[PDB]
Amino acid sequence: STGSATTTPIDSLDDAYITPVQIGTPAQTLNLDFDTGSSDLWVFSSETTASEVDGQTIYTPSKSTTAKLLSGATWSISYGDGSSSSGDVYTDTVSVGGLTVTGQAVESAKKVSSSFTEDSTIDGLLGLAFSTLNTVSPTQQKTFFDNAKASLDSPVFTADLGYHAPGTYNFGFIDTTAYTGSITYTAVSTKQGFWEWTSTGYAVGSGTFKSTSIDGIADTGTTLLYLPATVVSAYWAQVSGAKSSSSVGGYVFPCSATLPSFTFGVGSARIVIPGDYIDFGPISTGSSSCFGGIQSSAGIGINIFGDVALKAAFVVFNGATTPTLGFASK
Ligand SMILES: O=C(CCC1CCCC1)N1CCNCC1
Ligand SMILES: O=C(CCC1CCCC1)N1CCNCC1
Repeated sequence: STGSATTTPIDSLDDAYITPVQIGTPAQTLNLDFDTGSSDLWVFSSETTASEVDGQTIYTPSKSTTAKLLSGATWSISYGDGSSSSGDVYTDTVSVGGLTVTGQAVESAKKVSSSFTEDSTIDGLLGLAFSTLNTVSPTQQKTFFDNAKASLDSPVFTADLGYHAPGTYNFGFIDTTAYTGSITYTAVSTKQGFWEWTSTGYAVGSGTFKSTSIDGIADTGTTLLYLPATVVSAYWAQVSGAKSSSSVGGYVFPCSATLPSFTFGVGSARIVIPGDYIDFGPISTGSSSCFGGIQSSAGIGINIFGDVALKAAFVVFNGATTPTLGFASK
């Protein structure tokens, strides 16, 4: 089997992307944030505290003839931006882009933190990291990809995110028309539960490539690119007036600037992030100070190849017995 679904940015600056997911019988379609950096499929629901729902579409398990309460199971997840969500668990039929999994754990939120209530366009998350990170207790549950894997034509999914435009998540096949050149594959460590890999270095604009190992995660659920402070300083030094602001929590730059590109290495291959992908717009409405898309990871503990980086590539998440990642230009 295979599946293919379009993923759409929530706003004009790609602050997050959403993909329609069918849950239950008859289907209830929710728009979920596909997150290769976590491993829970959780949704706003009829069980979510009413004051914490503000425009999201909810899953109502009582209206699904295939829903079954997973007795005694609870979940709780805290994310690195200070947000959180928790609740109970159903199993139900879940389909993405024509690919169907029966008995998928659907984690129904009883509580969500403000950043989730405030994101009216995101009805939940669909985790695509390794199932060892799934938070369901006392019986850990498998991700949608883990459940689908054996049925897929090939045990892979691909992320093809667009810059200020829709893109595609495919399951079970590699669309050879969706990229240019060749896909370069690189080793993955699953030891921390992530699609963790080591970039071979970077370049700023037309500058020379610096060969240096940068360990980080491929995280569709992260919007920006988080790299070591040395690398980030070298990038922003090429933008007149750019500075790290203590009030903003990171690098800002004059909105009048033209940003240089940023290149990262995948083995001997190179992925070029155009400068415009690094512009996240005014810090507040009407400001001439703009949010940078490359930020320091120093306070995170790991580097994060988020959407800023991934949207410059066609990315293969190869879930074979020994997982690997593939990157191609497009
Ligand atoms: O990219 C982030 C926060 C990333 C943080 C960096 C380190 C910890 C997490 N998003 C996506 C958009 N919704 C809010 C959360
Ligand atoms: O903060 C995290 C980790 C989430 C934890 C790991 C699994 C359980 C919770 N991020 C940033 C946002 N994208 C996903 C990765």
